[PDB]
Amino acid sequence: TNLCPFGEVFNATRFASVYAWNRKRISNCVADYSVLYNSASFSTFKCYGVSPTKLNDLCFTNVYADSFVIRGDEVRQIAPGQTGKIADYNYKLPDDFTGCVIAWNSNNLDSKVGGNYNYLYRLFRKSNLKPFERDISTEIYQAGSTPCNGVEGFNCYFPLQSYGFQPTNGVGYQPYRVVVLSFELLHAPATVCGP
Amino acid sequence: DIVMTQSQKFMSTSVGDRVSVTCKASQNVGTHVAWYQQKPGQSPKALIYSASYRYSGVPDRFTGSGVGTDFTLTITNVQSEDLAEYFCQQYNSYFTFGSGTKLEIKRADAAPTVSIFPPSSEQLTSGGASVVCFLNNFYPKDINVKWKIDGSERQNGVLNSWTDQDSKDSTYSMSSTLTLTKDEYERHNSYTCEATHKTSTSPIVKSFNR
Amino acid sequence: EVQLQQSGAELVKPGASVKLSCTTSGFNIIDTYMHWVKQRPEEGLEWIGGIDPVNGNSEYDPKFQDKATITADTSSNTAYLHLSRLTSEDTAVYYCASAHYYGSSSSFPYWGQGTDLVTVSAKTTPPSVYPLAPGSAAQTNSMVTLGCLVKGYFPEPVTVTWNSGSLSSGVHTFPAVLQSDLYTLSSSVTVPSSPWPSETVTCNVAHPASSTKVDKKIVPRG
Ligand SMILES: *[C@@H]1O[C@H](CO)[C@@H](O)[C@H](O)[C@H]1NC(C)=O
Repeated sequence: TNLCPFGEVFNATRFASVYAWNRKRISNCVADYSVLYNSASFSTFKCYGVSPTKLNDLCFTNVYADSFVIRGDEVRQIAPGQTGKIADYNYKLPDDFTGCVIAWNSNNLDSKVGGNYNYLYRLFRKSNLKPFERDISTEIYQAGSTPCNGVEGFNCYFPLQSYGFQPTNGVGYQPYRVVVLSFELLHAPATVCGP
Repeated sequence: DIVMTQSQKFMSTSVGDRVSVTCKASQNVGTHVAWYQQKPGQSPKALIYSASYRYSGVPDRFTGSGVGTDFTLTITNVQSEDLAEYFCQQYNSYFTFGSGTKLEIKRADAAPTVSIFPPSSEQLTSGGASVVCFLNNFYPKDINVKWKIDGSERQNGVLNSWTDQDSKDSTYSMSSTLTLTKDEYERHNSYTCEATHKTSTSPIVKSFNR
Repeated sequence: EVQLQQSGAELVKPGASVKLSCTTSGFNIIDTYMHWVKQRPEEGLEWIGGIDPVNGNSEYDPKFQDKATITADTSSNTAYLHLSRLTSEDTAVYYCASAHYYGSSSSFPYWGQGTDLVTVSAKTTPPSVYPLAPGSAAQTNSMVTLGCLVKGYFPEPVTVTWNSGSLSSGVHTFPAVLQSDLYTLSSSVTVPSSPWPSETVTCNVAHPASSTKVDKKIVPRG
């Protein structure tokens, strides 16, 4: 019995900032999705193009698991066809997305009383991300007609900003860990199936 | 090893036309395929990821397609600056690259601009004398240069080098250098470079006297 | 603009070792993988290996594991490629490249400019740079063409720029030719006859394997 290593994804010690979202390739294993869907710890579990109760009856060539941290009010952006700073500049799903979006509140682990500022998001970008594009660039963003010469200043912004998570914040400003499972269905041999 | 095969070594097209570059994987690679552009002298530049996604900033006339073993990079409204070699890559199992497809642009004919240059005084003082002829911005690539010294043809000591197609006007350029010793250079007076190109029955002649 | 800046071309004796560097500007390497790729004219592009700068773990194509070592320094944002006991088969352009994703394999979105490694027992020879002045292509062209002859250097490459790159249009640098173990190339620049010799035109040559440079102003003859 070679189960898919979901634990390595969902219980990873550290989670990426959303701008630097991580992706794991899941192949050649048996996936018991029902353990995930039946887990109450998940505040969000939304599937697209498949039904979550029937996941254990389907086979895919590959599964991808993207993971990162965002704040509560932004979880709604992790869906096809959405707009906003996360959907436009940090993590973009395709319109034809087939998969599941899973999230849970991580205030107890990602907030700290002095405020935790290690988690970052991109606040400025010259164009919207293409689907599954990943931008890790740090160049000063030129908001006006004056070039920035790589220095921050008036209309010249560092493009990444910290969330600032402290446990006292409202739910919409608390940290959420997110895992997005992408189900690849090509017409090649399947390598990830349910039991 | 997964081998990526690009059967086309060269492809030709015109500005404004479209071309499709093919790549075949020896095993199924799904959509773990990328495409890269390499202009002469430069490093590869990324164009496509996941078989069919274009990076931000990449012109929309580049499109990737295919799944499994057969992949295509399509370039529409071809521009002179697209002159480059195009390489596929799979990253499903390790990382392997195709052998590259070089694009050639067809354009209208253009006569060369010819310039001849006597040896530098600095080179002469060191004992050598290279006379240089540039044949710049002509099309098509085929051209002949003939060196003459005091009216008679000279073949030994001549070395020639051609550019790749220019990325702005898609023309070719060529350099021809006649090297000889200082004394030999001082034994004759007339040095001439003559270029014959299909744009004119009469050769293009440029000359100087010491 | 994001740039992966590599160290200069190197001449290396057979059997010796060399270490190449790639410094990133515009992102932190700790957010991705850094890879090295080899290119030769006939054998094409070959992946050597790559590194995870977070944990230091590197992985290699088995053909390269005994002679390549990839390291990284996140504090200076630099990746390194160490090659040992070089042979003529190691003469090649080596590129650094970054990966798209972290956690799994992906394409390479950014590439350095490449570093030519030449393996030979010959010594370095810097070029002689000679100006090419008219030269009786006499006015009246609206345009005038000048050049620089970069003669007798080893190994490749040389870089040629004109007025420190400010004259990039109208420049043609021709491939080098090899004769009796030394390379020669030419570079041409075309400018309006109003600027020259009214304004100065200079070719800037660098020969990274000998750590030499030369500027040569093109002045009217006599
Ligand atoms: C995470 O760890 C807990 C034990 O602390 C375990 O019960 C749970 O199944 C793990 N999650 C996954 C997805 O395996």
